[PDB]
Amino acid sequence: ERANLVFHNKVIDGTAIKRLISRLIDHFGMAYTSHILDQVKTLGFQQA
Amino acid sequence: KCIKKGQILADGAATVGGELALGKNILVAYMPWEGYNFEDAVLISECLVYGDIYTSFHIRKYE
Amino acid sequence: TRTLQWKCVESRRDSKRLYYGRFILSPLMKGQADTIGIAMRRALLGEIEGTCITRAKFENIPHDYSNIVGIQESVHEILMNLNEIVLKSNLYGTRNALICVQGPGYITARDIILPPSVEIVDNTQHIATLTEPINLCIGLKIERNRGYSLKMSNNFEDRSYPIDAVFMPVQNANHSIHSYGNGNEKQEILFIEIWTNGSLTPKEALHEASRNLINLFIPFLHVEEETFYLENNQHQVTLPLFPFHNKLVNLRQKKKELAFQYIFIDQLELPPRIYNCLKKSNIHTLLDLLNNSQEDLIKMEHFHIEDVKKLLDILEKK
Amino acid sequence: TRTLQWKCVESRRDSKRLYYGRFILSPLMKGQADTIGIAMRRALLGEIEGTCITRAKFENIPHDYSNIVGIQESVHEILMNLNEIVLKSNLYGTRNALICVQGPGYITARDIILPPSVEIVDNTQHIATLTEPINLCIGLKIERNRGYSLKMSNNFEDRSYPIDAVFMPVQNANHSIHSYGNGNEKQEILFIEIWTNGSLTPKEALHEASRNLINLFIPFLHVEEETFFQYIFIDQLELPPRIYNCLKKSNIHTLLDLLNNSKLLDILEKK
Amino acid sequence: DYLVRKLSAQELQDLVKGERKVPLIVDFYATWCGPCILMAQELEMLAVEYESNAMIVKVDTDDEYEFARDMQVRGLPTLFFISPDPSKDAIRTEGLIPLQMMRDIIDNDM
Repeated sequence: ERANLVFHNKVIDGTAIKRLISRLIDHFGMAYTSHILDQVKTLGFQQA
Repeated sequence: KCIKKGQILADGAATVGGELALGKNILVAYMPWEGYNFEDAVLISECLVYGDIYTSFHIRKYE
Repeated sequence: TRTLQWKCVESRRDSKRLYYGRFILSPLMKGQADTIGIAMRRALLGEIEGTCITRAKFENIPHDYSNIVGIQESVHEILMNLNEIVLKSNLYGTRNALICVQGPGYITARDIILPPSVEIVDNTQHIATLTEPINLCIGLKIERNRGYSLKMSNNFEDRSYPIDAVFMPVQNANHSIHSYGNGNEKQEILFIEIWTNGSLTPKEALHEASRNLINLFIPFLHVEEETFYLENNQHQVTLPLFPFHNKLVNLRQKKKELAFQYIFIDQLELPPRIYNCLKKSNIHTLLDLLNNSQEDLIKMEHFHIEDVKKLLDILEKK
Repeated sequence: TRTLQWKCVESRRDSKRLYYGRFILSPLMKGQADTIGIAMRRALLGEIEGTCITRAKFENIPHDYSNIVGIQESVHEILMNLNEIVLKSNLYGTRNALICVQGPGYITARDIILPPSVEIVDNTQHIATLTEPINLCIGLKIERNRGYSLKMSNNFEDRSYPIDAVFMPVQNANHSIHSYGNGNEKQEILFIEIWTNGSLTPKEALHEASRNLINLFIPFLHVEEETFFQYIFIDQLELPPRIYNCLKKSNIHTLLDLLNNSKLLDILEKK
Repeated sequence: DYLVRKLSAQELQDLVKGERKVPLIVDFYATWCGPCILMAQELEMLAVEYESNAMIVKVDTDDEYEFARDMQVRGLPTLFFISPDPSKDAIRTEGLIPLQMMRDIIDNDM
């Protein structure tokens, strides 16, 4: 099932990512966001 | 060799040629590497290990 | 004559234990130089075996940190000197060597009694200095291996003080990729420069890395594991046909008949259209054919309802 | 105790254009698994030959507009649909494919007239939708190149619309390393994970990547047939002022600078 | 002791023209042939297994090329099984045959 996210196109920063985590928790729950954080952590570390 | 009074004869530990030598000179890059240097973490190569670059002797006295 | 050529554009012998060689490989289609460059980079740095002293055995010293009368160097100085010498050998295994000499004088690498397998590279390397006529005999162990010796305690033997050997013979390697400027297929020029400790010339290291790389990707071209039959004990049969033959003779003696997993649809006298469709569906064995269902066969492209009927009676006769 | 053997542990086909395969290689000595995984990933992504449509000629259509009558899809969208066609082939060079069709109906990949050596992986792929009873002939250009290769020639400009086709038959590849210790027996296990678009099975891509890698390092084993005094300066040696100024103008201060560039020699050779 | 003994063509004629009490096994081998070296190892232990109950003889086809052609040796490795009784026919096996088949060829069927 396709997830109805929002295609962030401009930029993400400390405040932008913090809002996204807040919205992901309030929509998918902490179990989903805990996995999303790990994928985000790997993506951020890899591209850095 | 002729020696003047006050000149150096032998140098002890952490001293090379009459100068304080507490470390080593090594190639270093300032880049993030997959999080293994996150914050104050340091990523080193095996060259520092098998090369005995940072090998130190420690003597413990049991009395 | 070859369209893709390689050559040693520069070879240098800076010292007895520092050989430099630069090699060119041109012309390479775009993306090949990047693939070759990194694989050669990793193979040269960590996939080439070298041989060096692993442990030394003295006789009359209590420990590797004492002082020997008549020697200007401490025992720990001797071990570092031994750890620095360079040896060449194409054979594996642990081999013995001897430095049984007497002074006074300079003990160099030329004074080591080596087995025929190994050869000394730089005979002028200093080992020890003898100031008075003492008799010094040191037992050596020579081993060829990868990477570097484990820096952990292994001195449970007869006072053979271990030596932290570094087996890697390639001091450094580098590669550069330059555009050929062909403008028709984006060809590229690859340069490879290799630094070796003299145990093998850079040209030899270039070949050894290529051969070692091939031995790393050649297993994928072997047959897949558990393809041929085996007694599930040897796991390495020179002739893959024989272990299955040993099954048939035992099977014939016991008269138990071959299993369905070893009967292929080729032996079943199927119509050519039926055979081709089953092969297209990756159905090769009779057992695999039986595990399917009639509906699972109708869904195949060139398979009809009438065919599953004639297929069954062929199996019924068998 | 064991020998270096490989095996396919997972194999899924949950599409006609999406194949999955996981492969294990073991036992491997320390550091080898990373080298094999890195090189194999590079070979899989770009070194494997892929076949896809590169150019599309709209025969008998002089409209040259973004849309044509009888076809719902725009010309640009038709090219986009063509770019998604998955092909498998063994062709050498370039071939021509033709799509001449009837009036109303759906143009699919099954309707492509193919050169002898090429095949359609999924004939259900949609090309265009036909509404009005008008015939449509499309001149395709089938080519087989590697992923990493680049091509510059684009048939100049003869009403043939180029298709920016990506030549990857392996959609994705990844490798993982599992290390097992037995006190002192450090063996490594390499996992290769291959996704293909159906043009070749992941097992086949594993072999082609291995063969392409070997063909790269074969040339290094090729052999060819056989046929049968900075501390001395120009000031010290007595030189004519005319020659001295000329050398000094060219930054020839020592004798080494003189021999590196090529009755001057007669007077010099004696000293 | 007992092993595979190197014999030439004239060393094989009187063997087959004369008396044969135990079955005679002729190994047509060549030093350059890879499988023939494998074929030897099977014959090394086949001779041990059958000891004096059978005889193993190797013939080099590089030297006895004219003799191998007369024997119609179409390739290597080739084994000739000679019955001790001249009445029965011989058996020619081509290819790296397994050890088990050589057992039944010499104990029975010959």
